[PDB]
Amino acid sequence: SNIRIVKRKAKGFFKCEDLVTIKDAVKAAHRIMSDASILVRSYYLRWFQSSYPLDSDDKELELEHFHISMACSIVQGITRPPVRGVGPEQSVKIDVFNDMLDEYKRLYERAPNDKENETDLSLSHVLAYSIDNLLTAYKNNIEAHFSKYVKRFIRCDMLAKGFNKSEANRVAAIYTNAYIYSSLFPSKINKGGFPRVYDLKANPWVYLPKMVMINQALETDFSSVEHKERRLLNPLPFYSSFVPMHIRIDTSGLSQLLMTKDRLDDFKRSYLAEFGVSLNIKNKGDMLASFEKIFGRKATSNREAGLYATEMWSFLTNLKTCRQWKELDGVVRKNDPKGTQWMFDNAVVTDGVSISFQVIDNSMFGRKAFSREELKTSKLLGCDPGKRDILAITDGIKTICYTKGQRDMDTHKTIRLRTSLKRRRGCGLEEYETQVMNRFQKRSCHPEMFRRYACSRKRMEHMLLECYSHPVFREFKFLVYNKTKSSEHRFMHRVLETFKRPQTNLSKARCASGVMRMNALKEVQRHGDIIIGWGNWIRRRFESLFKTTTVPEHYTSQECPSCKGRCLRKATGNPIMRHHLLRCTNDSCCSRWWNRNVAGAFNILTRLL
DNA sequence: CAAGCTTTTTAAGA
DNA sequence: AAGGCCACTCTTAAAAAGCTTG
RNA sequence: AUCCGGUAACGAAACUACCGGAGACGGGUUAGGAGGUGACGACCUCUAAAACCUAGAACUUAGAGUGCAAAUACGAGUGUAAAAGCACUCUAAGGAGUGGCCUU
Ligand SMILES: [Zn+2]
Repeated sequence: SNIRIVKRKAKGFFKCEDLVTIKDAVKAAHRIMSDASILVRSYYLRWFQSSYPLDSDDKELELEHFHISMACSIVQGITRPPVRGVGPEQSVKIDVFNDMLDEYKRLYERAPNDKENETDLSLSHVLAYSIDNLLTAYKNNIEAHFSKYVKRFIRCDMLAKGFNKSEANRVAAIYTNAYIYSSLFPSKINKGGFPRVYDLKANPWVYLPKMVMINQALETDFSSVEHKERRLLNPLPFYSSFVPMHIRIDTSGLSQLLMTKDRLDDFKRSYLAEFGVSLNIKNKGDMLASFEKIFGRKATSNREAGLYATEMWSFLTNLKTCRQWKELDGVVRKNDPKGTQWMFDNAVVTDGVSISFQVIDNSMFGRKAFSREELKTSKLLGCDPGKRDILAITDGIKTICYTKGQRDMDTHKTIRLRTSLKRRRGCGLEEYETQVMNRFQKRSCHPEMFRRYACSRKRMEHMLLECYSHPVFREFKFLVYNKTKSSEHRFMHRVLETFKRPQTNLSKARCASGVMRMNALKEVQRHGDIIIGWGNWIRRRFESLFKTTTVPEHYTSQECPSCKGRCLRKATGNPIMRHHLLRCTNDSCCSRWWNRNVAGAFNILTRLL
């Protein structure tokens, strides 16, 4: 793709006349999608328990756009089947709507009322992306995580039968690879004979019921197995968060959310005065007609049509008058090899606090359509990634680590947890959220169990949504974006300064080799003149300043800097098994004590040299 | 009771 | 609660329900 | 209550201790720096900040500039006369997010 974003704050971009609508739209969109996703998930379970396994001439259920859209209509209180016209295929849609509506009645333990969920926002286009994004989540989850279900039912079966844990993984690993070329898998789909991996991409819906079946077995069938080995997966994703999610607003979405006939006529009057061309727009329905109908003639180029959207954005928003216009007015960054010129793409993603402007190359702007020797001179460093010590970088004589605690302090994790708990406690949800919803597992695939979670939440949905609608939760989301870059960038500057100057001490370290000693003395004045040797495994934001290379990680944690043999082992003989403390097993060592980061980082640098 | 107009929302579109 | 991966980045003609006029 | 660095123990660890700095999301209010006599301290004034309250702004990394806050000695013994930190501009280096899932 050729799309980039400029994430900033939403203040001032939307006029005060429409700021209330945008924030309310975000709340409404989250409520509709969050409830609709649960209804869709429950509806799928209804089908699974009522029609799985299928008959010889029955089709495996495939979710589409209209399934989720109907769920949104049901959540909004719509009882009339939202189907256009009468026909064979349209008849199927009407029947599907009735099935979902009946399930909605069963899901909640009281009679639905129409005038308890009514809304006055035209979120039809805004909700479309959440429908597509949710639908894509189902496909992504099936394709990228189905193998995990395969490697878990077999593992649980082996454990349930008393076999050793080590052998269970052996059987599961071999079985999964073999099936790439026993009832957990569907019949081979591709008639061309390609491996099963191609079939998974060809049709994800066929494999979706298989995951649901596996989850049911984990909850009840494998009772004897320890719970730690039966962590439930989520075959059917749904929006479980209560903090409002970011909505996507396009030219069509913005056009119908913040316009009326009185305002629409103003746009025509303003457009006529500035451009002198009358627009063939009669009402809010014909507003989004094609360029040919609006002007009566085809645009000279796609750019001309795109510019029409930009002008409409200007009338509805402060795109050309707000602070953020500095970064959107054809800004060309200094060091782009191609000299790309970036301009607003007529698309914005926002949640009422943070705003994400879409910016694309000027050449491609318009309406869219459906579809080696540097090692000698550079200074070399070794790096060993992790998850507690995120990065451990050493020059062979000294080491610096980017500990997870450093990022937490930079991102103010303790305060964010402190503030979030206080708001939850203040609203009285602490005695309910931690006590009730924690027991009923939301991942449960049993309709009875999942229904209990759904209705239990519904009794406190109003309180829960309002508590998390506070801007503090969304403001923290921007802080982590802001401070996370600061923490990483700040460490990058430290990396240069530490190794920028020749080492002033060369005696305290003993085991350093001659080649490594020479490297440490090099003087470097630029970020790009330092090469860091990374492992096979944050690096994306390090390559912008520091050149990088890959070093094998084979036995890096066992080999000793002092010896060709792996004489290192975890510390022993002390009251507590200290986490990363390492000690040699023999006296033939220039150094006895070692740390995992120092020892691991040293080996990576040594292999590079 | 008849007709015009507006506005959500559908639905195809590779 | 936090780090990694995968997918996506949507435009337009119209059906039908609701409202106004006498 | 957390991060970095150093001291010892033949490159040292969230129960080994000691030594020196950092910092506390955005807004209301506390205690600390600075000034009538660039004396002390009594009061007054600029600044600023956590306990508590709160629907709430902000792309990031190093530096360089500008601009701060105002009212002891004579005489024919005795009177009286720049710091913490805040904001703006630069150079040069970066500069795509949303949603779901997995894992701990
Ligand atoms: Zn050794």
